[PDB]
Amino acid sequence: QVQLQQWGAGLLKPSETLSLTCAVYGVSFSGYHWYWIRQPPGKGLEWIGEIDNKGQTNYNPSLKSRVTISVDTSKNQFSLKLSSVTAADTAVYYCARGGSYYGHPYLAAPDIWGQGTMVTVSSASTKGPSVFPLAPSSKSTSGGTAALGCLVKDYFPEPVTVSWNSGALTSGVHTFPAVLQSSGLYSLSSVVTVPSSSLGTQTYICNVNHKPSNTKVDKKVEPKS
Amino acid sequence: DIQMTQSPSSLSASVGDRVTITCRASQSISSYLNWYQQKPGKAPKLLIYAASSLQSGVPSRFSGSGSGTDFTLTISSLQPEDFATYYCQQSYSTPYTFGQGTKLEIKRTVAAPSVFIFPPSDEQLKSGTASVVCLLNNFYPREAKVQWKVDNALQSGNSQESVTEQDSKDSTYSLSSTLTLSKADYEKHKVYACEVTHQGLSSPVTKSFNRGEC
Amino acid sequence: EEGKLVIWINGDKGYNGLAEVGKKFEKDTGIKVTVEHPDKLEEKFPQVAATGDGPDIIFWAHDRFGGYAQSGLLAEITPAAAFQDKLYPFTWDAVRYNGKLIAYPIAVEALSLIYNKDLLPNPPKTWEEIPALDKELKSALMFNLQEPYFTWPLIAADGGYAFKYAAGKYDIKDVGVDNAGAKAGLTFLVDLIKNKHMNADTDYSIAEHAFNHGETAMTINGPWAWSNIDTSAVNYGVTVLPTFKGQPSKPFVGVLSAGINAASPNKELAKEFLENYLLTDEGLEAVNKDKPLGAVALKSYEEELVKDPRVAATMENAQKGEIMPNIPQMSAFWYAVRTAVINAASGRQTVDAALAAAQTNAHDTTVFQGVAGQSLQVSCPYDSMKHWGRRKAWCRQLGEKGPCQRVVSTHNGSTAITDDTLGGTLTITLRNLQPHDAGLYQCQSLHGSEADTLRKVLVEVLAD
Ligand SMILES: OC[C@H]1O[C@H](O[C@H]2[C@H](O)[C@@H](O)[C@H](O)O[C@@H]2CO)[C@H](O)[C@@H](O)[C@@H]1O
Repeated sequence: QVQLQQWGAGLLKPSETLSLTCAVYGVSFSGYHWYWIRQPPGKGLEWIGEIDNKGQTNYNPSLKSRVTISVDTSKNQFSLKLSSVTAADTAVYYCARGGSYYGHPYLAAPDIWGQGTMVTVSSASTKGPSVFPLAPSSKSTSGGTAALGCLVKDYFPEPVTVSWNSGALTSGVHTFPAVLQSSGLYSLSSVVTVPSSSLGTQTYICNVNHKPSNTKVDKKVEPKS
Repeated sequence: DIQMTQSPSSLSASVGDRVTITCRASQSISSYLNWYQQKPGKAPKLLIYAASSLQSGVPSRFSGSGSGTDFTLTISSLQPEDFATYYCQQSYSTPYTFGQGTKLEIKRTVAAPSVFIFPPSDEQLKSGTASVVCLLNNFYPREAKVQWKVDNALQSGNSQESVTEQDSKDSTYSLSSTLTLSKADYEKHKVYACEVTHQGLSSPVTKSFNRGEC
Repeated sequence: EEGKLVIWINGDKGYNGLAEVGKKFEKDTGIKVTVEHPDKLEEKFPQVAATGDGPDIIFWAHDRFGGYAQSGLLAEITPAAAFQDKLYPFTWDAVRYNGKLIAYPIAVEALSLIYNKDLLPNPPKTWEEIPALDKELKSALMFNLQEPYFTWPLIAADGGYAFKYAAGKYDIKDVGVDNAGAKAGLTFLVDLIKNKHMNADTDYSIAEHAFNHGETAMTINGPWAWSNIDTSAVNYGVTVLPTFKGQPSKPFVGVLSAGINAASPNKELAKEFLENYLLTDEGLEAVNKDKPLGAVALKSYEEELVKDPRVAATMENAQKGEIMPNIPQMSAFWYAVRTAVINAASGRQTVDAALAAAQTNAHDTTVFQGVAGQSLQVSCPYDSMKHWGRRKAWCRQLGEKGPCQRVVSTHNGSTAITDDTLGGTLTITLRNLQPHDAGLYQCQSLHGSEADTLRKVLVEVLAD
């Protein structure tokens, strides 16, 4: 009956200020704890700060010099501000409420969570991806099963939506997590395993979608020799 | 700030197994430790609060124990939906720090990887960059080593690896290793090889191709 | 720890001079005494006191000490009658709670109007000409708007009051935060911010940096701020607060007090420190040189400090205002007014809506904080005639607009209730208080199937 929805700037440059807002529906801020928690890619959860039922704010000492948490009761929204953002601040940021209603702070463990907002801080500009084929051949086919895929190179920012044959082929599909290159652009590969007897008779097309750039590329992957 | 240490870092077990995960605090937190379950891509879900009180709606097979410094989360009969990453949280300190987390996985028979290699495309070579891709498909356990050799020369620092999560159908992992070179550096060498070491392989399996060979 | 003294004092007060007193105390007895100044200690002290790792002596104004005494956190003092004559009886009355005499009075504090002779030659005698004075200076005035202690003298100038005091007894049922004078007083403060004469985000730290740098013409602060303004070399003056609607501003009078933790095993060492080392001209002159205390309670030293015009101007504002009550209900009163003033400064709510909520929250909502593991006794007074023949109940409100879950009802686990129908006092006994038991409970009177609220009670649980 109560849910939290988040919005805010998802793409920042170094030294800028992060501003995220989390809207609360169904209950006022009085009586509960309200948290901000972030999770860097592939890392654990990190507590950013909290506010008490009385409006008292407590911050993580490692972030106290750059964090400001405020609440706007008229819109029942509460926001998180990061002053000097750095590349180490790339993370998924969650707002969450403690579920005591004027209870003790020990039991105020975050029980209701927002969906979170991915925040990427980088000096790189938005760039559409290049899609290259990973062509199957007799040297990359073993027995009756052959493997082929699509390489999505030099794109920014995440995400990127990859499908095969407009979603008709789902069995044996593996889309790998994106890797951050030294240039600051992301890259990933999407591969699929198919019977070797279908090559040359069946068409295989990977459908790559990069929503931030509004770039869509359909790359047919066929054997080259 | 109180330091929280979880053990083990990753664990594999089958459905129905009895599983225990430990969380150790750097100092006494009395009995105010909380457990969370986080599936990939989802927000964390509170399971246990105050060390032993289960949140309403969580299955009764979850149970928590401990006090002071040492705490334990126990799943009496493991179920397919219970496999995720679990986090412990203390609520005694002013900052509420979390543990490193415990990845819970499904046990499976040892599966050797099928190794495939992909030369850079013709479209990329005219762009000035060369990307060689080595694919390790459907293997178990997760531990695997990929070594690149260009004209029998060991490559280092120019390769990037990305591993998928456990498959929901066959429980295997897949790994992608991408070697990145310039077109001029790619133009200087001839033999490109990918070496794979895995406990499912009796000996390291190497896949290679000669540049321009078809 | 046995054989050691830990003292907590406010970050705005002088702890360097108190540390010098600690060196004199350590030199004569060999006991190491450590003076600390944690932030938000008025809220942090009760959380850590009962545990054991708490301070032996706490310094804060006397309004907070009544909630401490009711919770059993402070020991009764027996200052030998000869020693009491060294301090003024007015200061002893401030630290008297149910006849306990819980704390030692140290100094009397009161807000004053501080103006810079560089920016203003003659300070305005009235509040109403500050907007015109700010236009000429464009600033005229900058002071803390985040704590209601600084903005209350304007609210109280036109007859506003916290709790009615009839024949030495405070009437907790007669609260005046929304009276005719408070609505006019708070509107003036909001109009100052709306007309860009003040900023809604101004705090204490901003005013100290602005006035000491000659950026604002006036500020509102206590005696403790004089030492930092003297260092800035700005020729500042200390005078009486301006009048509002022809009536003088009524600043709340604060008495710096020193309470002894009830769990500390160093009460005798603390009492020997407070009586023989803190309350002397030698000890206070060292503290006064660090940060000014104001009007000290010691008669011998007050006779010298009162000759200082800064202390005399503090007494002029103190005489125009009234002393703060030391009743436990004062803590809920300050937070309610604090929240109401902040909303009006930002414009999120009107003055009428802000003061209407503050009056309601301050009425019959005494905050109760009891030590975990012990019993907590709450007394809900009620009209025995209006609710005659009605059964009572004790329920927990689950939401701001949610239901009240009946824990127990009069004619349960670790909760017992008794009703004194003749005297109009409902008593609920909580045995072995534990965390999670905090949760804004309500005293109710049952008639038919409906229930009326007698007194909302906010329970808090100390760590113990
Ligand atoms: O603003 C509410 C508080 O007012 C007083 O606190 C004063 C105190 O008198 C003074 O010594 C200190 O330096 O400043 C604060 C105001 O910030 C009451 O004593 C407190 O109980 C109230 O919370």
